[PDB]
Amino acid sequence: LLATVGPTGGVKNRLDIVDFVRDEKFFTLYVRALQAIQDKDQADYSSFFQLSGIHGLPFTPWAKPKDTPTVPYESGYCTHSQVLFPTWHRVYVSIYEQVLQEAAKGIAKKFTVHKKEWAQAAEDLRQPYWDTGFALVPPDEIIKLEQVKITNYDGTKITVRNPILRYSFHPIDPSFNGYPNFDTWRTTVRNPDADKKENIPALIAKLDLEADSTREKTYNMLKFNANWEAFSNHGEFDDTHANSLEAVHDDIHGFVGRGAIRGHMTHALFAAFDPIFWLHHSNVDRHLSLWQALYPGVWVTQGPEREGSMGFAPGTELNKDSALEPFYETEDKPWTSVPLTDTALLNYSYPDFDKVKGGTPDLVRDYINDHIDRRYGIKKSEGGKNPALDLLSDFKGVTHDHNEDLKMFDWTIQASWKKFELDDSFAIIFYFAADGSTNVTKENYIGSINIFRGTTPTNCANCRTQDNLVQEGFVHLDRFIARDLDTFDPQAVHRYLKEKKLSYKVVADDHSVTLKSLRIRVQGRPLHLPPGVSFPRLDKNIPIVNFDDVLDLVT
Ligand SMILES: [Cu+2]
Ligand SMILES: [Cu+2]
Repeated sequence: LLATVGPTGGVKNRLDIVDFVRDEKFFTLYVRALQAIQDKDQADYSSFFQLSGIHGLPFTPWAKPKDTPTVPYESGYCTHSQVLFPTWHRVYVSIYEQVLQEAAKGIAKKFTVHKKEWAQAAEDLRQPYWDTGFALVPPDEIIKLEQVKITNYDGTKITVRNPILRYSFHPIDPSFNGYPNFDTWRTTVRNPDADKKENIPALIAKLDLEADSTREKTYNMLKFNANWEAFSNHGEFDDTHANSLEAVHDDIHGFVGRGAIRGHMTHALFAAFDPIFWLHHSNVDRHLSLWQALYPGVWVTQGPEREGSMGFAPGTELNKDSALEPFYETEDKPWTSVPLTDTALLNYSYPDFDKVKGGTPDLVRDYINDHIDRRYGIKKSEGGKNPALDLLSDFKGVTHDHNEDLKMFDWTIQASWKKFELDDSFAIIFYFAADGSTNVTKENYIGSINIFRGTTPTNCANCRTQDNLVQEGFVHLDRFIARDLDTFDPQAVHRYLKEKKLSYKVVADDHSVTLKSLRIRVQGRPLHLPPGVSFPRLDKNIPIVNFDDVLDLVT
């Protein structure tokens, strides 16, 4: 078979998509290589179709031996809602990067002028990442431009079709026969309408709307998850107060995929065929690495298989020694989650660690902590115009030193529900209803919880580990309180949320849908900052406050 060894060459960085498109050589090589692996036949193991067929459809083994190897559970190889999510989606990007750099290495020999620079550029070609937490609105070259300007083989700037917008099937795999819409669709569709038409213009607007919420979710996900169960999966874990890596991962899949109807990107069986997928999960891997800098010594714990993949049947106990199928290091040994702590083993890194390249684990944590405080944190007011926002900035951002200890309430919208109740991907919208419920207002929009579903299991060999998984999500309210109120007291924020008529709506496709396992509430956690620390701690004096009568359902 094909061993997942990663890209060749030295240890090179995965560049930001903002900077990757400005480098002519890297962008040209990326377009050429991507079109190269796209035009190959869908039966070849090194094609875009086979690599995308690992995350979902088809339900066939990838790179398997001629000799017999039965499949334990027929589903996609993707491992979602378990402890193996980040590591599996870590090596999964490495194989795609490996073959993509192989094709680009073949294309580099097809040039004529500067044959030494264009080949070395192919040796350093790493999959760029889309920093959704900072700039949710991406550049035009990856979602909006039908044609892109690159450099031809002779050295002239030419205009070619962009292979990043979409992917044409050739042909549509018969396994998609019984799946609606996906069988009739020629190419992948982002943000579809009721007439099966791709609506990219509305998608841009949406991202521009969800920029702030995505920023806060990314920040709190990176800084306030100290254990593996609270960081890697959907599962409702005790004493949680921030989104997990997988939830923030779901937000992008739901932004690009779910429009008036369900698209490719919002279905776990067809998500990998969208070329933007690899730009998202690259940044996800970056999020993992950043988290590794903040919490060293915290890695994969043991957990059960909740929904079931092709690697493990529902009920299998998974740990750091589990086999990350179908990714192998040698022809007789599959990858495990243990060696995946060092990205340098796979010949790639990220520019966030450029300033501390070769430092102690103590210093890397401080630099990355400060870097997250400045990149995704909350800035303070100009000239002290809003003191409440300065107090909010001390807890969720850059912390100015103080003589006395500071205290405030951290407010969040917690929502818990039982996945697999409905077999359609949906979303929960939160907004203020004081102005009116018939216009999408930039200021009166809180956030949303998107659901990234796909194939559901039904039963097993009358096993016993089969337990309903509970998925939870968070939406932050602190910045909206700092804009209006002058304090974070519960007695004031109750009147703030009741006067502004904080409401929510569970929507699937276009019409409204209802589920019975949902429980939404507002949580106020007393946070205090001693005069010598910048990291907030739970205030063990005043108890946690829960409001379950403020939210309103709208249909
Ligand atoms: Cu996935
Ligand atoms: Cu994904």
